[PDB]
Amino acid sequence: QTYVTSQGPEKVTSEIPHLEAHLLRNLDKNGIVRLGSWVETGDILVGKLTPQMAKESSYAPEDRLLRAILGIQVSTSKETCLKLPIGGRGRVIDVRWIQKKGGSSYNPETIHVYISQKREIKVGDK
Amino acid sequence: STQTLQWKCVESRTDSKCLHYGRFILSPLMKGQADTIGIAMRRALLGEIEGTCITRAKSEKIPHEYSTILGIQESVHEILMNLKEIVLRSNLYGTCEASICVRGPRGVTAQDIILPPYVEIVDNTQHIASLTEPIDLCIGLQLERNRGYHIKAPNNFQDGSFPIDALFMPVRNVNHSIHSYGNGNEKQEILFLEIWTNGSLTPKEALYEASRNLIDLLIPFLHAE
Repeated sequence: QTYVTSQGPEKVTSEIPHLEAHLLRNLDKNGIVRLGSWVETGDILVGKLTPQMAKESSYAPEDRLLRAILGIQVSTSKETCLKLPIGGRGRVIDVRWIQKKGGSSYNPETIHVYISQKREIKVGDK
Repeated sequence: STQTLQWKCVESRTDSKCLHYGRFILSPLMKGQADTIGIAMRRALLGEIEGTCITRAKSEKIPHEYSTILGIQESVHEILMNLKEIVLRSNLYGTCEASICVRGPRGVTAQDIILPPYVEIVDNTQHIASLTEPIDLCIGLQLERNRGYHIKAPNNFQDGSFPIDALFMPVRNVNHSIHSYGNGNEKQEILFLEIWTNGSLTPKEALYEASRNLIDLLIPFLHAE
């Protein structure tokens, strides 16, 4: 799901700063992986650029050293995405994207991803 | 001095196009030979002969395996499952390509496949697809000749290239028996063999290939070192 923080309502995007492009190979232009992708473990399903504070003061000195010595840019967006956990591999069979409609003017969008998996019978099954 | 080793085929029925049966007999085998021959031949027939089959199927305008197509009663996964049972023949090591491009309300069988020059189908009525409405259906396939059961990765996506873990089993079943000959003082025995194949090969050919693969395997020892 998405939330409406102080800075912004966790904008959805198809690109994330300083994220490996290989981890976004299956990400569609809208920001949600499309059907048929053989998503593996650790691959991003839905990635929303949650607006992080411009908190250079709160950043750890190690992070500042890494960003200054190696030239890594300083961004104000938290790394927020639906990374696939250990296991749970498979082929995306269905994607759903909905929002809210009520008294509130803001519409937090919820995304459902259905990952199927054809599991055989192996050592350890019952 | 007494008799000479003879072997012959005593029965051969063609139950169906893709199912053949054959029983064989051997003659005056002395002790111990029959058991060795029977067990070695059974193991070789069950796990040494190689048979070609379809390994990868590529379809046009299909999102994933568990998807439906308008005008087709069979789901895509059902089509893969039905396609794994097609039986083929070849004798050359290496992968080849094939295609099937058929029109609409026809009813698609195994005779609608397009094959390389050195590959032929054995049955020609195996159901592979059923069509109801006019839609142009085009599917590409890959054929391979390996030994035993092999499992492949889902790599090489393209639009969709579903890999079927084809089983390379040309011999359906094997049985044997070791009887007694009653040759007075000398103990002889009669050996019967029994082979069921799936039509990719035939008995007296699966036996030939199975003997030759074994005599392959036993060979390094003859050379010195």
